[PDB]
Parts: sequence; C-alpha cells; structure tokens
Amino acid sequence: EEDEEVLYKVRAKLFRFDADAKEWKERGTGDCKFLKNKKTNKVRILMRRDKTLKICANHIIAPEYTLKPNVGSDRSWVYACTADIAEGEAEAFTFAIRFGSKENADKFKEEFEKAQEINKK
Amino acid sequence: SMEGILDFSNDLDIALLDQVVSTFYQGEGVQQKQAQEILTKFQDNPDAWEKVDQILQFSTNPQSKFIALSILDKLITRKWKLLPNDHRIGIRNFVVGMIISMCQDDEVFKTQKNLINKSDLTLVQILKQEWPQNWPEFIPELIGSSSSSVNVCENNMIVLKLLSEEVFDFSAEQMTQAKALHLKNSMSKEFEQIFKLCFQVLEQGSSSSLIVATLESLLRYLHWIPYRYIYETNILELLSTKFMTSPDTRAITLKCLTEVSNLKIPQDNDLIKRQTVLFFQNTLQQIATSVMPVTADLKATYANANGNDQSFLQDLAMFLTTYLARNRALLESDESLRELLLNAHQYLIQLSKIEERELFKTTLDYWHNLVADLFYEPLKKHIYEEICSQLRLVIIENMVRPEEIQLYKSEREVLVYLTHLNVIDTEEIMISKLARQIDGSEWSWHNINTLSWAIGSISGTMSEDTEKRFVVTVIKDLLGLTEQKRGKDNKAVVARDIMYVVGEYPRFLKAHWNFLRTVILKLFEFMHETHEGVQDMACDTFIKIVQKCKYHFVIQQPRESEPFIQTIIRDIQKTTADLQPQQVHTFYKACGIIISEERSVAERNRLLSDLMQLPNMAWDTIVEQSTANPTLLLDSETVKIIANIIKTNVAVCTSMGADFYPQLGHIYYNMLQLYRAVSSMISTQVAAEGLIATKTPKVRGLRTIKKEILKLVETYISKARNLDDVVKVLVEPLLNAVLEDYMNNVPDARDAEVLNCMTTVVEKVGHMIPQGVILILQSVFECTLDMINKDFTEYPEHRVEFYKLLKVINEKSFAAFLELPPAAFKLFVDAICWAFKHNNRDVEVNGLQIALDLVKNIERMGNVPFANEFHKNYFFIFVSETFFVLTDSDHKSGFSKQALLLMKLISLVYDNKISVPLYQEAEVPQGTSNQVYLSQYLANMLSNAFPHLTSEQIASFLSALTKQCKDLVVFKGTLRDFLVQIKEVGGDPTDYLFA
Amino acid sequence: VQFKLVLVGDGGTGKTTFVKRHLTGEFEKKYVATLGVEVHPLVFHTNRGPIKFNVWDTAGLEKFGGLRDGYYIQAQCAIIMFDVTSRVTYKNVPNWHRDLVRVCENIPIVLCGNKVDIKDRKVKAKSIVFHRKKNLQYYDISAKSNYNFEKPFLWLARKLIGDPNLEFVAMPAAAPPEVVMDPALAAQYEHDLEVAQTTALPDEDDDL
Ligand SMILES: Nc1nc2c(ncn2[C@@H]2O[C@H](COP(=O)(O)OP(=O)(O)OP(=O)(O)O)[C@@H](O)[C@H]2O)c(=O)[nH]1
Ligand SMILES: CC(C)CCNC/C=C/[S@](=O)c1cc(C(F)(F)F)cc(C(F)(F)F)c1
Ligand SMILES: [Cl-]
Ligand SMILES: [Cl-]
Ligand SMILES: [Cl-]
Ligand SMILES: [Cl-]
Ligand SMILES: [Cl-]
Ligand SMILES: [Cl-]
Ligand SMILES: [Cl-]
Ligand SMILES: [Cl-]
Ligand SMILES: [Cl-]
Ligand SMILES: [Mg+2]
Repeated sequence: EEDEEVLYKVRAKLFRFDADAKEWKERGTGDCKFLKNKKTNKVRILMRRDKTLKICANHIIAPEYTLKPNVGSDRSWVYACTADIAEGEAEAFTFAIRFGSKENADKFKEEFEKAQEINKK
Repeated sequence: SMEGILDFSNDLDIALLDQVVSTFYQGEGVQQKQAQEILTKFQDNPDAWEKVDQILQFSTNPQSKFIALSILDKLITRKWKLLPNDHRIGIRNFVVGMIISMCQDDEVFKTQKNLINKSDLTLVQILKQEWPQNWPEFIPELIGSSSSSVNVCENNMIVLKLLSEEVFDFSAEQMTQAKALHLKNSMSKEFEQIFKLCFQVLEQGSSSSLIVATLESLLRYLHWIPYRYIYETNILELLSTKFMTSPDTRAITLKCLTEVSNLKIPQDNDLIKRQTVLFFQNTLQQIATSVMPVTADLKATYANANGNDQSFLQDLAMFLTTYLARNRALLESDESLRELLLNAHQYLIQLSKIEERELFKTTLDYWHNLVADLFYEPLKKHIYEEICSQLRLVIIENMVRPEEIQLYKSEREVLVYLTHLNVIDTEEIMISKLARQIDGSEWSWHNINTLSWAIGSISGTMSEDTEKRFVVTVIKDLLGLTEQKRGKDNKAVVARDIMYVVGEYPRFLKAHWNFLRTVILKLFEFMHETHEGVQDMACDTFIKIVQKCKYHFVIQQPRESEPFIQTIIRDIQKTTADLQPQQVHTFYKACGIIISEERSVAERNRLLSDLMQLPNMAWDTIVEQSTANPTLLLDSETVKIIANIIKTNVAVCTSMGADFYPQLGHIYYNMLQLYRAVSSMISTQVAAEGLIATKTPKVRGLRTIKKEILKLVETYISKARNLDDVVKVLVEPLLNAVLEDYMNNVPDARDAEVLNCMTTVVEKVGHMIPQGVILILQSVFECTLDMINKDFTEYPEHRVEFYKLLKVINEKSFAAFLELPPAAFKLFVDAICWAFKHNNRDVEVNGLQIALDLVKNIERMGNVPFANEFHKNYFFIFVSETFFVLTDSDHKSGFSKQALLLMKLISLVYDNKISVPLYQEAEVPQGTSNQVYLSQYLANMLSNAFPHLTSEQIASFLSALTKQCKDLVVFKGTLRDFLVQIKEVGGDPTDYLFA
Repeated sequence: VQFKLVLVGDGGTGKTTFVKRHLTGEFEKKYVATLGVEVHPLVFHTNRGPIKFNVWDTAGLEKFGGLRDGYYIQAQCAIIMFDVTSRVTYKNVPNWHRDLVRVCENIPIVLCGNKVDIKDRKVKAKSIVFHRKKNLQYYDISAKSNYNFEKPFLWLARKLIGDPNLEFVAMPAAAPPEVVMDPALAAQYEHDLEVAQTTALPDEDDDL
C-alpha cells in the first residue's frame, strides 16, 4: 500500500454470498480503502479487518461492475467481483458492502464510479 | 483400510490402530478427520475395553495406549461392579504392573510422562471403586515401593496428588455424599503414614523432580489436613527457607505457603503466632537474598517475560496479599517486625506497577482491604503513610474510565479512602500530574483522560471549602491547557475532560449558579460542534448535570427572570437544531427530569406542554394530512419523522413517568389510529411483496412506529399512579388496537413487543380487568404457542415474552386460566412443560415458576371439582416431566427450581392434601392411599427409565425423597446422589441414608 | 512455525463461532454442536514473521465429547471458554482446567469469558478469579462484537515465540489482477445476482 494514494476511506462491513447455504456470510469489518497505484493509476478496493488487519477485499474496481441495492437495506451495495485475491488465488464472489448510513453508501457509490472512470483510461 | 479396527468379528490389528492414531495426531485435513471418526467409534464400542490389555502389551504408539486407558476409564467409572472379582483384580494388577515397568525404565519415565500420568489417573479411578474395602494394603505397599526406586517414589507422589484431588477437590459433583465421606475418612485414617513418607523425602531427598512432585502433592494435602502436620513438624522451616532458595521448588513452595496461610489455626496461641510470623520472615528474606531486593523494578522484569518470572511474580502477589489480609495485625505492634511489614507492602507497591490488568486487580483487592482498615481501625494509618503515598500515585496513574464498572468502582473506593487519609498528598499529586500535562512532559490523550477520571473519582471526599479551591484550580489549569493546545483534535480531548470533571462535582455546581449556567450554555454551544464525539459528550454531560442538579433548573435563581427550565424550553429548537435524533431524545429526556421536579400540577403540565410543542405540532401537521390522504405514510421520510416523534415521547415519558399522563392523553387517540393505519400497510405490503417485505427499510420503519407506540404505553403504565385512568381511558382502546392485529398477522409480522406491553398491563392493572386478561389470552396464547412449539430456536423474543406474560397472568388473574376450555387448559400445561425442556435460562426458569405458582393456585381452591380434576389430569404429568429434566443431564441450570417443584408435588401426597385417588379404579385396591400409589408409580417409572438400577436402589432413593420432602437442601442432596448413581452400575442403596 | 492450540469449555459457550470468525470473518448465529473435535490451521502475520496455530476446537457437550482429553496430547497452548450469560459454564471452568493440565502440565492458557456483548451479564467481573492461582491470562471477549477478539491469540503468540513485543501486522497487499468478463457466464451472473439482491443482509439494526 506504500506505492498507492488513498482516494477514499470509509468504515464498512463486507459480506460474500454463499449459494450453497443460500445466505450472506460476513467476510470482514473495518476500513474500506480505494487505493490508486502511483505506477499504473489503477484504483483497487483494499479492505482490512479490525484488530487482526487481515485482508477481506482486494480487487480492481472494474469499469464493468454495477452496484445494485439489497432488498433489506438503504445503506448497502451488492456487486459481482470476478477476481478478488483477499484469501490468495483469484476467486469470483457476489459481494455486499454495508455502511454506517445511507449518506456513506451514496458517497461510496459516487467514489466507486469516479474510480471506474479512472480505471477506463 | 483404517475402518478395519471397527470390525469386532475379527481380532484387532494393532499395527492398523497405530496407523489410525498416527494419521489423527500427525496427519492433515481429509485423512486426519476420517481417522478421528474411526477412533471415536472404536473407543465408544462397549466391548472395546476387552481389547485394552492387548493394546497396552503390543502397541508401539503411546497415543494408542492413552486412548486404551480412556476406554478402560469408561469401564471403571460406569460398569466396573458387573465384573467378577478375579477380573477386577486382573485389571488392577495389569495397570499397577504397567506403571511400575514404565517407572523402572529411565528412558520411558523421561519421554512418556503423558502415558504415565494417564496410567496414574486410571489407577486412581480403580482406587475410587476398590479402596480401601477391597484393597486395604494399597497405601502400605505404595509407601514400601517408594524406597525401591526414585522414579517409583516420584510417580507414587503423582498418584497421591491425583487421589487427594479426586477425593477432596472434585468429589462434590462426581460421587454420592456417602461415598465421598467414605473416601475422605479412608485418606484421613492413613494420612499419618503418607505424611511420614512426604516429610522424609523433603528432609533427605536430592532429586529435584522427586522433591517438586512431593511438594505438588503437599499443595493438595493443604486443602484438608489438620494444621498440626505443618506447625508441629519442621515442614514450615523447610518450605520457608530451603525450598524458597532453589528455583526448581520455589514456584510450588510459594503456592504451598499461600495455602499454609489459609489453614484453620488456633487464635489465642503465642507460639503459633510466632511460627506464622517466622515463616513469613524466612520467605521474604529468601526472596530479597535469592530473587530480587525490595527496590527491584518488577514492572521491567515482568514486561521482559524471561522464563517463569511472570508466574513467579503472580504467585508472590497471591502469597503476600493472602498472608497480609489475614496476618498483618501480627506484624503491626512489635517494633522489631516493622521493617518486615513495610518491606512486604513495598514488594506489593512494586507488583502494583506491573502492566498486567488481572495481576493489578489482585493487588487492588488487597489495597482495598488495607485502606478500608486504615479508615476505621484506630492507631493504624501512621504505620503505612509512605506505602499510602506511593499507592496514591499508582492508583491515579492506573485510573480507568467509569465504563469499566467493576475496576473503576474498586479504584475509586481505594482512592477515596486514600484521599480521606491524606487530602493534602492526594491534591499535590493530582495538581503536579496536571502540571506535567501543561509542560508537555507527560502530555497525551490517554494521560489527560486518566488524570481527569482520577480527579472526578474523589468528588465528595474533600471539605466543601477545600473542594471549591481544588475544582477552581483544576478548571483554570484545564482551560489554560485547551488555549495552549493547537488543532481541533487536541482542544476537543481537553474540552471533554473539563465537561467530565464538572459533571462529577455537582456539590460545587449547586453552590455556584453563575458557573452552572455558564457550563450549560457552553454545552449548548458544543451541541452545534460537528467534530466527532463533542455533541455526544455535550448531551451526556447535560443529562448527567441535570440528574444531579435538577432542582437548580426548576426554581427561580436570584437575579434570573424565570426558572432556567423555561429558558431551555424557549430556545430548544435552536439548541437542538444540529443534533442527531438519539441526541435530541437525550436532550428532551433531560428536560423531563427537570420538569418532574415541579410539584405544582398547573405549572408542571404547562412546562410539559411547552417541552412537547415541536413534536406535538409536527404530529398535528402529519395527522391533518395523513387523515386527509392516507397515501402520505408511503413517504419513507414521513415514517422516520413519526418514529422520531414517538421516540421523543418515550424519552420524556421515561424521565416523567406518572407525570407524563397529560401528554399521553393529548396524542393517545390519534396514536392508536396511526398504529391501525401502519398495521394495514404492513399486512398489505407482506401480501404484495412476500415475507421478504419484513426485511425492507419501509416495513422495518413502519414496525418501528408500532414498537415505539407499544414502548411508550408500556413505559407510562409501568410508572402510572392513577390506575383508574389506565383502566377507564387507556386499556380498552389499546387492546382493541393491538390484540386482533397481533392474532391476525402471519407469524413473521407479529411484534414480540405486544406480549411485553401486555405483561406490564396485566402486572399493573390485571386485578382490575378480568375480561381484558381473558381477551389478551384469547388473542396471543394459541397463535404464539404454535410459533414456538416446533423447536427451541425460532422466534426467540416471542418465546421469552410469551412465558413472562403467562407467568404474570398466572400470578395476577389465575381466573383467566379457569375460564379456558379444557382443550386450551391442556395446551397451557403442555406450554409449561415445553418451557421446562428449554436450555435458554430465561424460558426454563419462568416455566418452572409458572408450574410452582399453578400448583399453589390449585392448592388455594381447596376441595372443589376443578382442583380434583386438575390433580387427576396433570399431577403425574408434572411429576414425570420434572423428573425427566432433572435426570436427562441436558437441564442442569434448572436443578434448584426442578427440585423445589418436585418437593412441592411429593409433599402434597405425603400430607394427604389431594382429596381424590390419583389412580384409576381397579388399578389398585380401592382403599389405597395416594402415598402408596405415588411410591409404586415412581418405582415403575424410574425402573423403566433406568433399567440398570436395582429395585433396592430405587426403593431406598424414593424412601429418602419421601422423608426429606420438607427439607430442600437434604432433598437436593438425595437428588444429586441419584444423578451420580444413574451414571454407573451397582450404586450402594445405603447411600440414601446419608445424614 | 506451528503450535497445537486446544479449545475447551461447555457446549454453546462460542468456541466454534470464535474460531470460525477468525478463519473466515463470518459470524455463525446457529448453534451446531461440535462432534468430538474440528481441526483448522489459523495463521497470524507478526513483526517476527507468520505464526500458525493448529486449532483443535473440541466438543463441550458430554454426549459429543469423543476422545475428550485424548485431544489435549502434545498441545502447546489452550483457550478455556465460558459464557458470561451462563453461570454453570463458569462453575465448570475448574473441571475443564483440571482435565487439560493433567495432560498439558506446562502450557500457556487463556481463560475467555465470551458473549460480553449481551446486556444481561450473569458472571460478574468480581466473580471471575479462578485464573489468578492457575496463572491463566483472562479476557472478556465477544465473538459477535469482536471485543478483545485477537487478544487470546496475541497473548499466546507472545508466550510461544518468547517475545513480549510481538505485534500482529498488516499482511502487505499484492496488486489484484485485471479481469475481462466471460460472455458465456453473463447469463449465469444475472441469476446469482438476482438471488443475492433479494436475500436480506443479516443484522440490519447493527452499527455496520
Ligand atoms: N451474543 C453472542 N452470541 C454468541 C457469541 N459467540 C457465540 N455466540 C452464539 O452462541 C452459540 C454458541 O455457538 P458455538 O460456537 O457452536 O458453541 P460451542 O462452544 O462451539 O459449543 P460445542 O461445539 O457444543 O462445544 C451460537 O448460536 C453462536 O452464534 C458472542 O460473543 N455473543
Ligand atoms: C470543542 C473544541 C474543538 C474547541 C473548544 N474550544 C473552546 C472550549 C473550551 S472549554 O470547553 C471551555 C471554555 C470556556 C470559556 F468559555 F470560558 F472559554 C468555559 C468552559 C466551561 F464552561 F466549562 F467553564 C469550558
Ligand atoms: Cl460483472
Ligand atoms: Cl489482619
Ligand atoms: Cl496523543
Ligand atoms: Cl439541590
Ligand atoms: Cl401557568
Ligand atoms: Cl445438578
Ligand atoms: Cl450406565
Ligand atoms: Cl488461516
Ligand atoms: Cl493473573
Ligand atoms: Mg463447537
């Protein structure tokens, strides 16, 4: 993270969808960061857990991704991620990310789209 | 292949067993797991014990031999008494033989302590069954075999330690009262000889490992042996000199001397007092000469965590605190023991500086004991002046936030005592610590916070004049610190600490109106400060000061034009403009506290009117437009505004209670109309969208309105003084608005809060609304029972609230249950027994209480058909259900109330308080008493449930239960004895005569 | 650099929930009783390099006890768990400790009072003293709120490495790979996203 600029930082809880168990499973709580690589100007999401600082999200904010509402929440986004490396080997996930408030979720969407436009260049 | 060992039609392949065991302990993932399942099934095979002798002889894997002994332990503890004597002697001999053989091989003795210790514990299980009655020469032969070899002697000390533990430390839950007494008396009768072996080894032994094992056994002996074995032998001298010098023995020796300090000892014996002083002197002299001097930095040593230093310093704290809590008076009057007394306390001051929360609490408990004694005991404080001065600094530097309730309380109490003992010293330390915040030398957020908490903690200890000078000095210094500091972060930390300190000195605020007014107005300024934490601390400080100084807001202060509560209410829109909803609610709550001080009804009602002006006008605007067009509730924004209006009403009702009535009266009719309108929308939304609707922000918001309305009504009725108005004005519209809506919603749309609200209604006015209580039962009983009777997990809040409601209805309006039709009364008994079977302590305990209360309610009716039918239909259902949860091992938490209920049921029959035969005619001779039939019924039920018990065991148990059914503690003893005997075969029936 | 850690304590105290949260980040609300033992590797990144715990999460219920003390053989450290909302679970702590230290005579052990998130606490701070004479570390913890979540493992890591200044550190984060959507699994992703959008997120009343 030393080669990266911090574009946006917000406290969040991240879930991944378990298709087997038909339920949302928490993956981490802590600071969600949008990091711009000084070398490639590519913006990733990097999220670390409170206390342990373990990575629960590490993926490019792909221009192709779309934030959708969750039926249950006015302060969460659901999106498909095709390549997250938090736990090592690149894996596809259905993520949900929830914030402290609607304002935080709206602001996140704003930054996430700004990052998508940077990643398009 | 691995599953080969589960095939008992074959002989066991020990090479295979050793593979399975290795792959379990040393293997990974898939294969570790499947080996695990195979070993479990092997071990649990009830013939597996037959294989143990073979495994112990021919296995090369000490882990296989460990699991073999586990299998043998299951046999020994559960089925031992079914074996012929020759077989029991066979097993005893092959265990002893294996132990001796492993001890006689030096390499095995060194490398296989796991298998040896497990073997020793297996031997102790055999002793619990066989000794002494069927093995009288066990202890003599052990004593004899101890001279044979140092390894056998060392291992014999491990056997004796485990025996002492099993008999004295862990017998209470694991044996009958009779069998525990038998083994305690047996060890007591042979201890003289055990002690002589122990003492000779400590006197003459040279093996460090042998000496340590001997001292480990002594630690266990000290739990029960008479003091004379310690005070009338050289053993005190050895423990407090020789064994404190060697680091190998020092840890265990300190733990022994701690237990020596707890021995029951004669109190009027000067020689014994001198011995108690001497071992303490010897111990502290060995510490100072062999480990560290009194001046040593234990904070530094502990932090460094070299070898066993942390455990040793923990044990030293335990030893000093234990000894001094009991004996420091021995050291206080003799001028020659003064240095010892103060050196021991100086070691404790050094231990108190260690950064280890749990060690700090241990030393703090002791300091609390000391300073409490110096506060009350004459001519003592002067001894400890330098110790107390040091302790003031330690406590102030270690002060925690009041959120840590137990530690803050302990620390405050110690500092308050210390402040009383020397107020000048306390002030000087706190003011000089403040100076080191101001000069930057010790400045940090943690350090100014810590000092603020310490300064706050001693409020009320100083004289009002000294406090006044002190508080002004502190406030001046913190104000200068704030100005000096640069950046919002720094300024906000000190500003929070100023408001914290001021909040803790209400005596000062009450004497200085001008200053109090200034503080409140500054808190209002802070309620516009968006810097994180500032608005919260402003609102928190506001309500705290109001709670303590409310009277000063309700009177007209000299040189003010009106009570300050009027000034607050007149500017409330502006004051609260930038606050979050929960902050607004706290603010309104604080205003309610002040208004409830006004005891003139007209003036109180006007202040309440004026406080509720903004929410009432927002409510009126919504009601006018919500009635003119019912769609506007669709607006998510309007739902949030309504929820916050109701929450504002709850907050003010919380602080005003009974005084809130006129405000509740103003909104009541339209509030219940809103409840019905919101209820329709929820029912409609669930129909249109599915059960998922109940997760949507919209429906959750609508349900918040319903929950907050129920909370407001519950809050008011819980505090109402005029119960006539509650019944005549509030109850009928409430029951009409909430009961049919609850009954007629799908389970996922029912609010548990309805049940909670109805519990308060029945609790407060149930006696006045018999028809209302029947309507409550009719609406909630069967539909709620059907939600919670499929499993123990679904609808957890409904489950808890349901049994709280049934409990209060059974207490206040039992007539409502008399009115149930038989089928519903049956469902009531079913629901109570269902509550019994919960692991959930809230439900379990309410279940058992309802059962006791119901039996008492039936008893009161006397000799009438309903009571006689009740007993004929349900007496044996309650007896058998209660026995089931008592004996199934899955409901241990409910033992006390299970025992109470069973005792009540048995005593009813013992006294002949049931008027009809409990038995069907022709079942027994027609003359037979219920006592005889109950005895027969219980004997048959326990025989069917526990077929391995003898007829004699059951008969002796039931005969004891009958005799003891007016003596709860003894009755419970007999129940616990039965719980032990059902877990094994061949339990002694004479155990139930224990007295 | 791996250490065998044994987790013991009454059924329902939160042993498996605590470990699962540490393994995956998830909070399991359901109580599924452990059968004998579940073994999971758990790695922490420290300023002294990685430390691996081989976590033997054992059954607390007697009927599911399996090998019981057989699980403790060659354990290098231990957590004893109770539930501060259930008094009986604290009453049983000396029984678990007894069975544990008979097999593991000289290992670092943490006593953990779990479920401190629950308002109606039954085992009061002042009652919890068993650790002192037995030289156990004690922590109030919540597997649900993550209160002191890492403390038991940080303490054991310090004791096992013999470095009191050992800290957990942030695993540095590799640049994630750029992707192209596979047009053959476009239709598949539409479905999985529909199912996930219409399944409610848990605990919508929490602060996150
Ligand atoms: N409120 C609360 N619930 C918790 C906490 N930790 C666990 N739980 C819940 O408590 C229950 C206990 O779960 P488990 O972890 O399976 O229990 P266990 O100790 O592994 O039990 P056994 O495997 O039978 O020995 C589950 O329903 C958890 O969701 C906590 O910190 N707070
Ligand atoms: C909240 C911070 C970011 C900025 C606050 N800076 C000013 C606050 C100082 S500080 O809170 C302060 C200042 C005054 C003063 F009005 F006399 F100055 C009075 C008090 C009172 F009321 F407690 F005595 C307190
Ligand atoms: Cl996609
Ligand atoms: Cl004393
Ligand atoms: Cl700082
Ligand atoms: Cl007053
Ligand atoms: Cl008036
Ligand atoms: Cl019991
Ligand atoms: Cl049995
Ligand atoms: Cl891991
Ligand atoms: Cl400790
Ligand atoms: Mg488990």
